[PDB]
Amino acid sequence: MGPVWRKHYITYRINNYTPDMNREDVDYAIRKAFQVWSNVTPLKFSKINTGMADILVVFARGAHGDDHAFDGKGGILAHAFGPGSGIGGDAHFDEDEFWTTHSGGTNLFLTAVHEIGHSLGLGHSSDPKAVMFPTYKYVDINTFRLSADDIRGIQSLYG
Ligand SMILES: NC(=O)[C@H](CCC(=O)O)NC(=O)[C@H](CCC(=O)O)NC(=O)CCc1cc(-c2ccc(-c3cccc(Cl)c3)cc2)no1
Ligand SMILES: [Ca+2]
Ligand SMILES: [Ca+2]
Ligand SMILES: [Ca+2]
Ligand SMILES: [Zn+2]
Ligand SMILES: [Zn+2]
Repeated sequence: MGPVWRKHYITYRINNYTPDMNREDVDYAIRKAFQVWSNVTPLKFSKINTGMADILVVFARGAHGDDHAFDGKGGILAHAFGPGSGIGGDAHFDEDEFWTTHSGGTNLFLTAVHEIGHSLGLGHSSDPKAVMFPTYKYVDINTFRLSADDIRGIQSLYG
């Protein structure tokens, strides 16, 4: 078992907003992505605008201040740090992607589900059905379900 948050109340903050989407659509996608994980664990997530936010959500491009530089449009879509203080837990999204509420460009919701999985301590899954599989693929939000493997993984960390 890798690092996990040692509390069940976890805050997040949206540092900045991609211009690709309306602001309310970014809020909604991120909120719904957290809800995917709280639906199957004892964890609760609250959005705050300053202060001690555990998970900082950031949109940035190329070299952006950590050791995980982005690569322009395509390739790496986002990355996130596992539980820990400071940069720990933070989720970074490559602004060179075109973020969407839908199937065009890169769907922010699904990518956020994957990245939050990392922010909570999950590694990649070798199961192609799992949201933690390494490669992105689109599916409608209304049809999306965590896989049994994703649920096994997150419940092994938090119950
Ligand atoms: N196919 C690709 O490789 C794409 C885009 C290609 C491009 O335009 O160059 N890039 C990415 O995928 C990069 C790859 C980084 C690397 O090269 O290793 N991945 C990263 O950046 C990881 C981020 C990521 C992965 C996912 C994901 C979404 C849905 C499912 C899902 C599971 C089951 C059923 C269904 Cl329908 C969907 C699984 C994973 N969201 O954000
Ligand atoms: Ca943090
Ligand atoms: Ca990229
Ligand atoms: Ca963009
Ligand atoms: Zn980063
Ligand atoms: Zn990943």
